[PDB]
Amino acid sequence: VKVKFKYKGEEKEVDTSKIKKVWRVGKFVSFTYDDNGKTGRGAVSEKDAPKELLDMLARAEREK
Amino acid sequence: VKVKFKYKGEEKEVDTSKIKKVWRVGKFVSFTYDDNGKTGRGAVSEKDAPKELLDMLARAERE
DNA sequence: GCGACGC
DNA sequence: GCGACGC
DNA sequence: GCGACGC
DNA sequence: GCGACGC
Repeated sequence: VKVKFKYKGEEKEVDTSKIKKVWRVGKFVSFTYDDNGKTGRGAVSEKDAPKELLDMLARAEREK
Repeated sequence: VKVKFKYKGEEKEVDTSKIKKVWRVGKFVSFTYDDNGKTGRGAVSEKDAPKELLDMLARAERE
């Protein structure tokens, strides 16, 4: 599963398996990911978020 | 529990796990914290402080 | 003023 | 030693 | 504001 | 070391 979002006008795509941290900011889902070793930031609206990312977020909010 | 504060125009947030000294100034809670490598300073009105910070304050004052 | 980093 | 958080 | 790597 | 995702 890949998340597609544009960040800084450029469109990006990220495999959910590389997502490291996930959190909610209003109506969007914010996250960090492992981009070939280095860590990047990405975000996507909650409505456009793959279900797998939403599961990740729910899991993150429950453990704290 | 994180502490939200505004410092030098910037809204910031810090975990209480990283807050060190805490003291009261009139009606606000002042504190220092680990800002990886250096100690930062933050402050929030008591009315807006989370319980955990106020608890740390009570502890500091009782010492 | 109240309490307590970076110059 | 002195300037730079909420009220 | 909201939460938490790119200049 | 400070600050630049949707509404």
